Amino acid sequence: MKTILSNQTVDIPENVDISLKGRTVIVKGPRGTLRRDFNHINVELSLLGKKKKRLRVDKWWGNRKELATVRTICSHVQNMIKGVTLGFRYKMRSVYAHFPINVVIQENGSLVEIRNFLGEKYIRRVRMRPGVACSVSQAQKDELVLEGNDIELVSNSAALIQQATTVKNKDIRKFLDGIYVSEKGTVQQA
Amino acid sequence: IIEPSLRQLAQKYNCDKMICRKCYARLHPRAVNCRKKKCGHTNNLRPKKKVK
Amino acid sequence: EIKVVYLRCTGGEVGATSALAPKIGPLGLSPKKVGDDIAKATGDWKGLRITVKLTIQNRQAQIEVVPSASALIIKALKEPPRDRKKQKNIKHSGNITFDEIVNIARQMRHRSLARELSGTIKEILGTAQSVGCNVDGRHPHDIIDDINSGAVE
Amino acid sequence: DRATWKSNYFLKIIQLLDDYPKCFIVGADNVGSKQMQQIRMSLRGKAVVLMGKNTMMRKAIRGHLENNPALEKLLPHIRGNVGFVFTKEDLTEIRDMLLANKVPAAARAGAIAPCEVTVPAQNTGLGPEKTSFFQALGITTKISRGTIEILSDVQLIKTGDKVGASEATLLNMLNISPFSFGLIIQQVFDNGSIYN
Amino acid sequence: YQTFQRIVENVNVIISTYGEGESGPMGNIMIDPVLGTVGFGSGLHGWAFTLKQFAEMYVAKFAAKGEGQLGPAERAKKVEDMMKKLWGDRYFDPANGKFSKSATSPEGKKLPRTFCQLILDPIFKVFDAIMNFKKEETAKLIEKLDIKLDSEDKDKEGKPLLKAVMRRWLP
RNA sequence: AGGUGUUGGUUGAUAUAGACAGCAGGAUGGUGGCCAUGGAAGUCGGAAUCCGCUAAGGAGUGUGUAACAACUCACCUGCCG
Repeated sequence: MKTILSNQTVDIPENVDISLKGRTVIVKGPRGTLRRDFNHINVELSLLGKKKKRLRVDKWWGNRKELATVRTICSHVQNMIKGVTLGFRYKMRSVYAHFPINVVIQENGSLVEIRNFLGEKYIRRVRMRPGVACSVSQAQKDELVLEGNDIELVSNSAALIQQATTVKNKDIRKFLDGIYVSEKGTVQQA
Repeated sequence: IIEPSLRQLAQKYNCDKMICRKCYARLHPRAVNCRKKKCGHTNNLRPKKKVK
Repeated sequence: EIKVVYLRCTGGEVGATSALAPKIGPLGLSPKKVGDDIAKATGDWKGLRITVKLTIQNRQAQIEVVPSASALIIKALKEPPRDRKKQKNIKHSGNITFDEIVNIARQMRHRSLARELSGTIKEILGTAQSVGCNVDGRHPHDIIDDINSGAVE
Repeated sequence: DRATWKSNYFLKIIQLLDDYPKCFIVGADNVGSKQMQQIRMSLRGKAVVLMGKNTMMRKAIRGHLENNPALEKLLPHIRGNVGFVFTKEDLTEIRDMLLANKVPAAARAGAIAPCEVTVPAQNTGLGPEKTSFFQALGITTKISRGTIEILSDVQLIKTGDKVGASEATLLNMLNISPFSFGLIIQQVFDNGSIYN
Repeated sequence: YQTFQRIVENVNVIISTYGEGESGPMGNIMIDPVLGTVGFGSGLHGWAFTLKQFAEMYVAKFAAKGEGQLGPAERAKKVEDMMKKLWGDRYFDPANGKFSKSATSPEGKKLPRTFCQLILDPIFKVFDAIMNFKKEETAKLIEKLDIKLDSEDKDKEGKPLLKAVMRRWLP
């Protein structure tokens, strides 16, 4: 049946200041600004209390299928707040069997010249997402640090260079090659 | 010729997946049913034959 | 150099179904002589496979009779020497002598890995029902007979 | 079943608390069943070690508050892994014997190590194995006359360092048990008086 | 270096396994890179070498001497000491100047291996310079290494030039 | 044939003496219980399926070994409820 009320309060800190207008909020803090629209889910927001200490969300008279979509938006908001305050640092390494994968960055952290992928003369130019700053760091064999604000953009920039290495219609059990994500965390320590 | 930890990391994403019987869909190995309409959510699964 | 190894020999009949080659191979002494010495030292067992310990010295190994659970029970249930072809259902059943039970439990107390004679008698009679027998009754009767009526030393 | 066993545990705790008004509180961390049996080989009958659910301990102490008021401060001392040791022999000897009878064993790959892993300068005493498991971790191994000897005593796992899976195989190959796992005493209860 | 050390160790395991003559019936039949048994080279271009040529070469540059070529003497003992110190964990760094037994630096820094720095590092530099075609590097490189070129190989560059330089440098 | 698609009944219990999650620790000695088998210990077969010992460890759930070795689980403990 239609459950009348299922609230979920969010205890935002003082450094994260928001100001809602309908279903569009703005998030500021130490670094990075992120905006996202919330017109599609059609819920009610309530920013209560003096000096804006906590947020409240409502979903009036929704069934079992519609109440399941309420908790995940809170997780997306918490991931956005974590990306504004701390950030997202994705570290990942390269795996090769015989032919090494020549990885170098071009156009100030927005293009990767992938060369010599398992003896193939074809090259790839996987462009990064806008906002994500790739950096090939030192003291390792292959180490590409990805840094940015939004979790969707950073994970998409990770997924493009992760699944760019595809072997077309061969034995993936024997051919074990590809660049994959190993480490995930934040930019600054909490 | 290859690092064993990075080899198992490559096994985690690609190879270690359950395979459906009817439609042979690639599924995560913590599933009870399939995720395809073409099979009809077949509960019967099989582990992928690993390399020896 | 002291090495301890187990040999599960048949003892009584000629056991061809065995694989004891890598044990005393690179040492130099023949394993057939060791198996014949174990089969001679058994003598009255004649039916069972016993993991006999070998205290291997510098010259030759020594013979130590290992008290097993089921093997001493089927030894107490005495039998004539049977055929070499080894027909199935060789497990015997009858009346085990309580003095023989005490004589086995004294060797178990010399082994010393249980309660003061009570856990030893109970762990012998627990294997006795797994083999299949009765000492004037089965193991639920033996638990009653051990409490306040058995010769607890 | 379990419903009779839960009620029998109340009879066990009331019998032990009526028999022995003196106890030791211990904590068992990562101990094996064979290690606990080797502890009971010494402390078989004179020291009874009892364990159970902490809420059932709390209900048992709330029940014993009506009978004996001397069992008062046992409620805030139940923290973490609490185990009772019922004995009426001595207070100063058993606290040394529990430190003495710790059983040595190897460390598991995944848990933290309490002590430092040290490899003494001694040959393996076997055939020549590979050096990929030893030289990759940091210990330099010079090969001289078949058996591989260790020259530099390089400590791999420190106090609090995470034990890896590749470095756990070399300890099993060398058959070295430097650690000493066992229970740690936390509180001492001596006739209505908790000392530490 | 560790890969070829594991290869030499596997060959030594094979010798110790199937050795019917163990240390005196046959002799010291174990493979040793110090004596000059392990041969490094590639016959596709033509260059191949042992340790004895570099043990003879580097003692003239650092630091003494010519001079008394005959005979089985201090010069040969210095060449044998050089080929002994090239193999093994004997680190070297030009900021220290002299030799060092410890793996760590006295100042608290990393010490490179001498088999890396003296041998494989200029080989990597000459392969890098020839494959990247840098004339300002290779002119002073030929002037340093004394490469005798008196033909059209000055104009001919690339893989035949690399093959000619390697065959002239290490027969 | 069905489908953790969704809406509704019945039975069976665990439960503030703290069940369901979720994260860790052992997962024992007699014993390698016996017959047979080239090996049966837990891993080709057939009957037993019990004790000392607890809080608990199955004559051992599964992966893997020629038999072992290695790893994992039910039953049992520490944290939250």
